[PDB]
This record gives sequence, C-alpha cells and structure tokens, in this order.
Amino acid sequence: HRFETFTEEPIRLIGEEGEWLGDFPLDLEGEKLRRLYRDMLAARMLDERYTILIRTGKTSFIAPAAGHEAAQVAIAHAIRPGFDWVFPYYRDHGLALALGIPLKELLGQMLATKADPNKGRQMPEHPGSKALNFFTVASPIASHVPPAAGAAISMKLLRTGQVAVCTFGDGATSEGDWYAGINFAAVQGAPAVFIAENNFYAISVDYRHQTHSPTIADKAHAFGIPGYLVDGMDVLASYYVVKEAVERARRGEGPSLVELRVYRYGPHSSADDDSRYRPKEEVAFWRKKDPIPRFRRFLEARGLWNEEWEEDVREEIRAELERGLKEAEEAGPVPPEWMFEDVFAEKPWHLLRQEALLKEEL
Amino acid sequence: HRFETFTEEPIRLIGEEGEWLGDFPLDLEGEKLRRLYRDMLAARMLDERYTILIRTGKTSFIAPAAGHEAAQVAIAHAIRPGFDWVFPYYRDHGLALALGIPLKELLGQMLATKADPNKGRQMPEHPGSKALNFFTVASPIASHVPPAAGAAISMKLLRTGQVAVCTFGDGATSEGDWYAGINFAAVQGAPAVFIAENNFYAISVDYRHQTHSPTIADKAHAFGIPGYLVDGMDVLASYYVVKEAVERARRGEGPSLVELRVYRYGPHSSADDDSRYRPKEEVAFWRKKDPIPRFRRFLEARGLWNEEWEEDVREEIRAELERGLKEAEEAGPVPPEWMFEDVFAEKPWHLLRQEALLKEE
Amino acid sequence: ALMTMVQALNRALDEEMAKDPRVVVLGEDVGKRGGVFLVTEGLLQKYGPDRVMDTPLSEAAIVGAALGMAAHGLRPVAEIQFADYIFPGFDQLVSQVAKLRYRSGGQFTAPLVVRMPSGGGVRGGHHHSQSPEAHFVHTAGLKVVAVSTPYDAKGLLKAAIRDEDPVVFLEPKRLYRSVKEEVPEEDYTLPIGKAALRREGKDLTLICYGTVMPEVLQAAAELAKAGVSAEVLDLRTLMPWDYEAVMNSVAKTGRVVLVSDAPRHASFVSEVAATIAEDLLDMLLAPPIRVTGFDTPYPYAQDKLYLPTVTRILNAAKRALDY
Amino acid sequence: ALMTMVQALNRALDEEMAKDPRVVVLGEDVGKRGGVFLVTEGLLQKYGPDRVMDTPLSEAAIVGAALGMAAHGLRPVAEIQFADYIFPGFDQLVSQVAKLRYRSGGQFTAPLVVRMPSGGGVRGGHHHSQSPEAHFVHTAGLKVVAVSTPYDAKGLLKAAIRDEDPVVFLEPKRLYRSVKEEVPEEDYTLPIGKAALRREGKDLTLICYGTVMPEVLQAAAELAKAGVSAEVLDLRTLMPWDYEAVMNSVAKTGRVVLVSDAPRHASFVSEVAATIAEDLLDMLLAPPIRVTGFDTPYPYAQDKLYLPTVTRILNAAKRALDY
Ligand SMILES: Cc1ncc(C[n+]2csc(CCOP(=O)(O)OP(=O)(O)O)c2C)c(N)n1
Ligand SMILES: Cc1ncc(C[n+]2csc(CCOP(=O)(O)OP(=O)(O)O)c2C)c(N)n1
Ligand SMILES: [Mg+2]
Ligand SMILES: [Mg+2]
Repeated sequence: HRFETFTEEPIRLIGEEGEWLGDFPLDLEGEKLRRLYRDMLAARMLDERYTILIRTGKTSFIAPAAGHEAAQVAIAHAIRPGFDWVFPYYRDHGLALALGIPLKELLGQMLATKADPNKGRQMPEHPGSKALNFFTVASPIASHVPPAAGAAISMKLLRTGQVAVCTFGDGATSEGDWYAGINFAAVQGAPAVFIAENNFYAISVDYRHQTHSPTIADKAHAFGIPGYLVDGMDVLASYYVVKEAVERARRGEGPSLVELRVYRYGPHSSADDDSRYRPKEEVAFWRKKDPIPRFRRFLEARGLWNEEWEEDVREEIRAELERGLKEAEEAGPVPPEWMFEDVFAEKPWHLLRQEALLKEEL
Repeated sequence: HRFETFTEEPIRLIGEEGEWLGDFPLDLEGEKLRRLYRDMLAARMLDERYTILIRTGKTSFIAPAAGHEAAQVAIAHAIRPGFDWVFPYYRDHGLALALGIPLKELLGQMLATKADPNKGRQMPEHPGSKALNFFTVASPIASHVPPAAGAAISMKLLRTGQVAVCTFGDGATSEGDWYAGINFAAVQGAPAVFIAENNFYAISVDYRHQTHSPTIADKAHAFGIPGYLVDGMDVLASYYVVKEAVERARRGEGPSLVELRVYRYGPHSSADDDSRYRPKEEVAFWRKKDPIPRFRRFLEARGLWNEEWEEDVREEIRAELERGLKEAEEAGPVPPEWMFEDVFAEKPWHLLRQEALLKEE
Repeated sequence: ALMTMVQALNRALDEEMAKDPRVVVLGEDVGKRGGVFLVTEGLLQKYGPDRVMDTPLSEAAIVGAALGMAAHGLRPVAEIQFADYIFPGFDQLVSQVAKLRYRSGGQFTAPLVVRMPSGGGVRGGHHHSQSPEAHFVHTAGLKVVAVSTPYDAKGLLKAAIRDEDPVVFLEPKRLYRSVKEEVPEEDYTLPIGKAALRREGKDLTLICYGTVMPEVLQAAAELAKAGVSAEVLDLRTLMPWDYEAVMNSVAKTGRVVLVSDAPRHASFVSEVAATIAEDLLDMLLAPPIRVTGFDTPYPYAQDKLYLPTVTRILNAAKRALDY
Repeated sequence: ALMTMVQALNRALDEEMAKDPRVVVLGEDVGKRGGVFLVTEGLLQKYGPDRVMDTPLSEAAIVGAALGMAAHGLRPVAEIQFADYIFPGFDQLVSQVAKLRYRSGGQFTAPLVVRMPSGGGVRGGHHHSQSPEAHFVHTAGLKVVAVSTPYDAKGLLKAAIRDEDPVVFLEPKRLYRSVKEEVPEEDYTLPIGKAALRREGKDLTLICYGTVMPEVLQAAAELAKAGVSAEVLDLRTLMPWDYEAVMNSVAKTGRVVLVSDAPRHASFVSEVAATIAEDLLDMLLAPPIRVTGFDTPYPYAQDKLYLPTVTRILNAAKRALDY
C-alpha cells in the first residue's frame, strides 16, 4: 500500500462519525487501538499535570502539548521503542511518555532532581534517554535535524535495520540546518523520517509569515523525497502514514517528510501568552477537533470503548502520575559539583582547578 | 507571453541549426543580438587571458568560467546595469564584464594593484563595484544569498523599483543559508531573482552526490515561488527566462528561481585538476554545446555574422584586454598600511597601535 | 522619570524610528507580540509592518537580510531572540557583516545593529543564558556593546543606531526589569568605546560589564565596610574597549580583578587581563585576577553558582589585596 | 620513513581505518578527488564509498551528521575544506557537538574528529587563511589540537580518532609539504594535552604552535647566534593545553613571548598570557609579550606582512630581554 503524496487535502482515516475511510483494511487489533487511546489520555493528563507543576512552582517552564497527542502517540507506536531512534524537540513530552520513558525521568528532568538522567543540566522540557534512543533535546531550533540524518546514515552503513525519526514544529522548517540536514539524508538515501508537528505558529509568528510554500509537505520537492500532508488530529492517519514512511526507510528507500497538521491548544509556553495573538474563534474551531474525543467515537462505534473503561484508565493514569512525581521529588537535588562533570569524559586540569575554586565557596 | 515553470526538458529557443524555436516572435533587434555575441566573445577571451595570467604568475588564482558565457551575458542584459543590484559569486567575471565593470578594475583585483576598488583586500576572483551595484564577492558558498534577499526587501520597502539578482552554482544550493535566505525573500514577496549556474559539479562532487532533487528548479516548490529549468548554453533562452523573472520581480510579484544548465569547460580552478574526476565522454559531449559557436550559427543564418566581423571583434577585444591590463599594472602596488584601513569607518586605538608596530618593520 | 532597561530600550527605538524613516526592526516575534521581553512593544502599532517585521525562524536570514538592507539603504536593528541563538547565523555575522567594508575597499557599508538578550541569573540552562561576546570581539569589523543600566541602554542603543559600523548590542536579560533608574526623555546619546566609572576607589580596580554588575557593585560595597575603596569600571563597549580608562585605573590602584559571566578560556576579560600585564607590569602590585563563568556549558541546576557570586568576587579581591 | 605532513596524515587515516571498521571519512571532495590537499588520497579506492564519502556542500550537514554518526556507533573524521568555512556549521559544532555529553548527563557521546586546514602565509585572503581556534577553545566541550610537524600529525590524529571526546584538528596548510620528517610506519600515538619542547634554553621562553613555527624556530636560531638561549615550546594541544610545561619554562626563563597568526583580541595566546600573568607574576622579569595576527580580516595583498615575521618575533624578544 502507498499513501498519496502532496495531497491538497490532508490525509484522513477516521470519519467524523467514527467510520473508516482507508483504501486498505484496518489491521490494528482492538487491544492495540485501545492502547493508542490510552496513551493519548496519558499524554493529555501529563500536560495538564505540567500546568499544575508551573502553578505550584515545581518547574520553571513548560511547553503545552495539548492538541499534539494524536501526532505524538502515533509516532511513538509507528516505530520500535528501544530499537529505532527519536530526535525530538521540547514539545514532545507526550511522545516521550508513549515511547516508554519513565515518568520519574521525565518529571525528574522537569524538576532538575537526581531522578533526571540528564542530571538537571538543562531547563525543563529537555528530556533525553539512552535506553530508549531519545536523543536529548537541544535548545537551538532544528539543530537536531543534521544529527538525525547522521544517525540514520550510521544505521544504513552498519546495517542495523534501525530507522531514525525526527520531529520538529513548523517554525523549525525555516532554519538553514533543517534544509541542510534533510538534503544530506536524502542524497544518502538514509533511513530517516522527518516529521513536522505543524500547529501553524512559531510562538507568535503565524505560518503565513513563516514560509511561502502552501504546505510543509511541498518542501519535500526540494529533496526529491516523498512529502505527505496529514490530519495530525487523526491518530490513525498519523500512525499509518508515519509507519509507511518508517517501513520505506527500513527497506532502504530513503527518507520522507510527513506533515502532521495539529493545533497547539495552550500558549507557546508558560513564558508566553496565547490570547495575545490568536483569535478565540480559531482556537474554538480547532478545539472541536480534539483528537481524543474523535478517536473515542471511533472506538465506541466498534464496541471498544465505554465510560467505565474510560474512568478506569484515567484513575490508573493519575496514580502513575502521582507515583512518578513522588519518585522524581524524593530523588533529591543534584550536587553542585555535577556542574563540572560530563563536559569531557574526564575532567581536565582547568576544570579540576575550577571545581576546587567553587568548593571554597560552598 | 510567458514560460512554463518546472518543465521536464530545459527551455530552449535556439535550434540545433540556428533556427528560432520560440512560440512568440523574436523581438530583439539585430544590433542587440550582435551585442550578446560580442559580450560572450569578450567573456570567453577574458577567461583565456586569465589562464595566461596564471602561467606568467601575474595572478595567483582563477576560476574558469568558460562554458558559462551564455548564462552570464544573458543575466547582464536582462537587468538594468547601474540601477538593479547583482549579488555574484567568484565565477561571474564574465557577468561582471558584460555588466560594464572596467577591465582595469577586474584585472586590478586579479593582480591586487591600486586599480582594484576593493584595494587588493581579497584573493583573485573577488570583484566588486559600488558604481554598478555589484556586491563584492565573498568566499563562503551561498553566504551572499541572505544579503541579496535583504537588499531586495529594502528595494521593496523604499519602493525604488529596483530588482536584485543573485547568482550561484549548483553546490551552493546545498547550504542552509541558500535556503534560509530565499525562504525569507519569498515570504516578503521581495524583488529578487535567484539564478543557478548549474554546471553539474561542485569542484569534484557531482550533482547526484550534491542533492537528490532531480533539478534545482524543483527546489522552488519549497518556497512557493516559480521555478524554471533552462538551457544555459542558449543565450536567448537564458535572456528571456531571466528577463521574465526580473519583470515579475519588478512589478511586485515576488522572487523566482531560475536554473541555467551550463558546463564548466575548464577545471574548478587553477588550484584544481579537472581531468581526475570527469569522463571524457561527458566533457566531449558538452564541448559540442559551446554557447559561442551555437549563437554564432544562429546569427549567421540571419545575416548577423560573417567571418570578417569575427576577426574585427576579436582584434578589438584583444586590444581592450591589453589596455586594461596595462592600466591595472600601472596603478602600482597597494600600500602596506592599507591593511589597517576600512576595518571600521575609522581606525580604533588598537589598529593605530598595530599599524605603528608594523611601520617599525 | 524612572524606567526599566526594557522601557529605556523601547524609548531609544521609538525615538530613532521617529527621527529616521530608514530605521527598521526585524526579528522573531518583534511585531504583534512586541518581543518576548517586550522591548519592541507598540512599535508595530505605531510604525507599521514595513518598519517592524516578524521574520521566519532563521538567524541567518535575519542577520543576512539585515546586512543587505543596511548595504542598500535602510538602518536595520535586528533582534536575535537570545544571544545563544546567534550561531545559526554566525557565518552571516562574521563572513558578511564584519568583513563587508574591509573586503569591498570601503565601497559597501553595514550600518546595522544586532541586539540580543544575554547572560544567566535567570535559570536559562544551556541556551537561555550564554554570553558569546568573545566570539564577536575576536571578529575584526564588529563593534560590541554590553549595557547594564537603563540610562546606558537608551543612550548607547541610540548611538549604535547612528553609528555606521555594525554593532552587536547585548542586553543582560536579568537586568531588563531589575531596577528603575532616571532616564531623560530628552534626546541624548552616550559614547561608544567609552567606559563608565560607577564608583571611584583607590585600593582595587574592578573591571566589569553587563550581567555581573549587581554582584560586582555589592562586592565593592562589602569591601567599603572593611575600609577598602574599590574602583568599579563598567566597560560598556567591549570593542573597541576603553584602553585609557582601564590603564588609568590600574595604574592608580596597582591591583585589578576582572569579572564577567562568560566562559574563562579565550574570553574578553582574558584579553584585557593579558593587555594589562603586557603594558602595565610595572604598575601591578598583584596579579591580574579573573572571575569568570566556568569552562562548561551553562548549567540549569547550578545557575546560581555558575554566575559569579559576591563571595567569589570578594575572594578574588582579598587575594589581590593580600598579595 | 621520511614523509610530508600530508603523507603522515594520510597514513594515520589509513591505519585507523584498517584497524576499526567504524572509522569513516566524510566531507567535500574527500572521495575520488582524494581531497583538495590530498590528505585522503587513495582511501576511497581502498575502503569504498561507505567509509569515504563525498558530501553535499554543507558544513552544518557535515558536522551535524558526523555528530549523529558518532552518537550512534561510528567514529567519523569530518573534514571542513578550509578552517575559514567552519562557520556555516558553527551551531552544529558549538551547540550539538560540544554540549552533547554535558546536556545528556553523559548518556550520549561524540567520538568524532573535525579536521580542517588553517593558517595564513599562503596568500589565501579572507577565507583561505583564517586560524579560528579561539572560537573552539572558548567553547566548553571541545578538545583542540593544532599540529606543526609530520610526526605530530600522524601521532595526534591517531590519538584524536581514539579519543572519545570531540576533537577539532587544525592542520596549518603552509606546512602540508614544507618539510619531510622521519615518521614511523609502525602504530604509535601521541598524548593530546602535552606540549613539545623544540629547543631548550634559559634566557627566554617562546610559546607557539601551528602556522608560525617556521619563523619562531628561525628566530630562535638567530638568537642563538647572538648568544641568546631561547626555549621553544610547541603547545600542540590548545585545549586542554599543557599548563605545567608552560609555567615550568616561564618560571625558569622569567621572560616569555607568545606567537600565533590568529587575530589578537580574545585569542588563544591572550588566554595563555593572562594565565601566566595571573599565576606567575612573581616569576616574571618582563611583561608577557604577544606577537599575533592583527585585528583585521586576513588581507591578500599584505599576506606576508600580516603573518608574523622573524623580524617581528625578534623585536618582541628584544623587548622582553631588554626589559
Ligand atoms: C535557533 C533558535 N532561534 C530561536 C529560538 C527561540 N524559540 C524557541 S521555541 C520557538 C518557536 C518554534 O516554533 P515551532 O518550530 O513551530 O514549534 P512549536 O513550538 O510551535 O511546536 C522559538 C523561535 C530557539 N530555541 N532556537
Ligand atoms: C562554506 C564554504 N565551504 C567550502 C568552500 C570551498 N569551495 C569553494 S568553490 C566550491 C565549489 C562550489 O560549487 P558550485 O556552487 O557548484 O559552483 P561552481 O564552482 O561549480 O560554479 C567549494 C566547495 C567555500 N568557498 N565555502
Ligand atoms: Mg509551531
Ligand atoms: Mg557547480
């Protein structure tokens, strides 16, 4: 099967009534379908938990991902966690969760406690896991694109059969490194899938002032690779299109550029203010497009969902969140000395001198 | 009349036997047609004079442009010299000459004499002219693309009615700054025309190992602007397509990306070794496509060329080259102190000190 | 009246834009939003989209386009959201902007300003805390200015906009609203290339600028309690820096401590230190001591400790004094 | 055997690649062409296109992809055609490469090497002459090595390839074939972070590295003929540099002259000079004198006047000796 490239209308698989629109048969078992739903709820609830962490002063920064659930959970399930690699950006905590990263580690990073395997080195929303090949988030927009391409080239040369997926927002597509990295991956026919979580805004700059190409998918023409326009609020459309791109990469056919149109319900970040540049009319329109209720209807129409299960899943998730936060907090603060660790494999003379200097002050 | 965007086959207007292939009737006067040929011959002969400068050690570096004459001359004639702006790269000396930059200044820069308005600050093939809005060449590939976009944005905001043309090779299209600059120009609907002189090589790296898009013109889709695939060895096709893009830009319809397919007959540069990574079958195949003999046949079939005229024009150019070189050399060496000038509008304390330190030497 | 650094900067921009139609502002989120730190607030509303423009998310495009605009006819004031993010447009800055006048024999010029928030003290981690001025100072052709007071912010930004040479303007984010000082509404400029004597002293010279001013000033206050008079010299302009002010102060006190939050190795303060040693060895009563950021990426968790503390500066002062 | 630096470097690459399948070379024109300076000549033919790969013309792609390869399992040796062209890929170098181990708490590492020709003296103008090591030394997380002999070239490149920390390896192009020195065919490495004494002396210390070595050694020879015993120290590794070797020499001689062709302001030698002044003030019989490239873009016409001359170095030596 092959999805259509550069479609004028974003690819959809879930009808608004819960009908299947695919030109191929749905092959996800009920258990797997319910898991997709479960992870989207977990992602949404984690995001809502983040809002509270900001209020209670537990974390100093959050990047609301509400509205990105279908896209992020779909990506997490389209690959093999622990085998394939992920080069995410700051708004991907929903993907991180769905991928399997322990809440203890995600929250530990948000709180900068010893629970953070990244050792509280960066500000919140910069998770990273060696265990799940989740390349630690870097701050400069799109700086992770060239590395994703490199990792994919390594996978090809070493014949590991792995694939590297790289996610970014619409704003990221304007950076030179975004273009330069994908171009190299395309020329090498590397097993990399570049995925845009297009929410039509880069903080306050709208899509129209971001780029002149009608879509991000159209940019694929600049690399000679397939480009896909997808309804990012449709977890099944997102899953299958990304999965197809992943399989294409895995069989050595090169990269793809997948555009998942979603919407950022919350502000750009806790340091921003959404209602400062977006019409409540546009936000409302996309609010009716929430990916969670949409997939719920799809499951409901197939006897795969009911209120009892719904409540059961939510209570299990909130317990996981509470336990995750508890573990993260009890981990304790990161030592001051850690500031000198990991710059290099071993501390050189100057760092040893500087570490001794700081100690005089402690 | 207009030209088709993203065509399968590169646009061409000159037939194999010198016949006109355009849909529209040729509207360039015979006199202008002869001028195009004249400028291509001048460009080719300048390139050959550069080869000699290397042999005699008069210059330390050259970037052979033989094979790019149709593209470069067409561009010079599609814009308004002294009005529109040009953001060129190192291989555009043919374009610089056709644009009107004095041979004295071009050769002055190649020899680093005081005849160089750029004061011998850079190595050869880095011309620049304030008078002709020829933005001084910079070495980093594609670094002149964002600046070109900026000047175009300025032309738009100030409503000068000017256009900025930006030329670069195929390799330059792989740089992030190339993409970033054009993307901004496109979003702003700026009067800028981006032109690729695609010779299928970036020194030794071939097109196939440069990018995976079948053409450079296809890249225009990433900006939502028109892209054109043109036969760059066809001076008329190059002229008309670039001209159309320029007019579109001038009337406020935004940028375009024009791909002029050409061939680099000489090595990448005097520091390169062409015959070490290119097939003789390909090189031979393209030498048979030299834009000069091709346009010569077109003119001859129309009574606009004869052997005697060729002899006279070549003699004229030969003399122009000698006179220009003489003036460049006569200007004398640039003073050692000039090394501390123009870093800033005025020399700060540290440069004054460093200047004095050198004087002691 | 009293105003914050943000207000002083906004005023400087408003004033220059009213005086010269060529002055334009461009960068990410500078228009409608008015800037992530509100420095450009209200300018779009007052001058329009052709004077204040939000740009795509590309620092190469911002810096490079600004260079083209400046070379052609405008007076662009470009904004890089955080000093840490100048790198994607680094080549535009060092290869195009810095070298334009020089490489063109003076035929083309770059009357542009690139402002950017910088420094730590705000828990910014790796890319919301950097102080990359050394990269700029090391690049011939770029003037570099770092302000630390509302008064200087307004006066020097106006001067930068009027200056024909490219100027990189750094604004310590921790100082954006940290204090409200008297800033005249009247049109005034301050000299680029000149340091400001914050406090006169004769026992110790404290060379500093930007981000660390708060701690340096309090350190001088602590020293005063012990009868030690420290002379605090805010360089303000890092390139070209005030050679005379520095040497005159050091000649007087005979001892100097240089403070900055930028990484130690090959830093700007290292340059000043090396110059003092090479030129005033005979006047030194103690070794020139540098208190800088550590040679590590900027840490989130230890943000409070990376940024020089009053104690760290005092320990260096004591060392210089007891030598 | 006797070989040039190019041959020594080529041998190092060949050897490491024969020893470890993970070692791959990537960059512009490194394959069939064998490199614009022939450093990778013959490697493609011997190891194939999947280990010696020509890349698109993008430094961000080269450095960033190299970083990705290193993090995943390969040991890439990326080439930047000229040190002058590292800038388009600057963010990848300073934001991704340099900070990977740190920002990930050590979960991810960057065992990669970035090779690049550098230095002036070859009439390269603005972009075929730069010595940007300062930019790298100022960036926490990068090891920086600059070689000056064929013997060191092979030994240190092999060492860099084995080192798990990211290494920026600078090769002064004017020294690529300037001399043929004895280089063992056998496998051997040299320690990164250790200086090399070229000449022992007790009257003056000459700290230098890379590009300027020819003139420094020549100056040392001339001083000898005049009865002056100068000690010449080739740092080799700029980060982390040989602190002990430097202080021991200066403590002994009491006078030091630091030489480099890199721009003066905030340069690497300025860092060493400032450190000497800060730690060895008591051992200095004369001011630390720096002979460096001028604070201007590298000029074409005045190529041989910009690069430090033997005369320039001798004048500095005289000032240090007569002080
Ligand atoms: C190189 C660089 N420039 C600027 C910033 C500041 N910045 C942080 S997030 C952001 C918006 C990016 O938007 P988009 O890629 O659409 O992602 P979204 O946040 O909308 O999901 C910007 C400009 C940065 N981190 N890096
Ligand atoms: C940023 C950068 N990297 C590398 C180089 C070295 N270099 C000079 S010319 C060149 C080839 C560029 O080729 P293309 O753009 O196709 O132009 P052509 O020479 O073929 O006309 C390269 C790689 C450079 N000048 N700048
Ligand atoms: Mg977005
Ligand atoms: Mg080419």
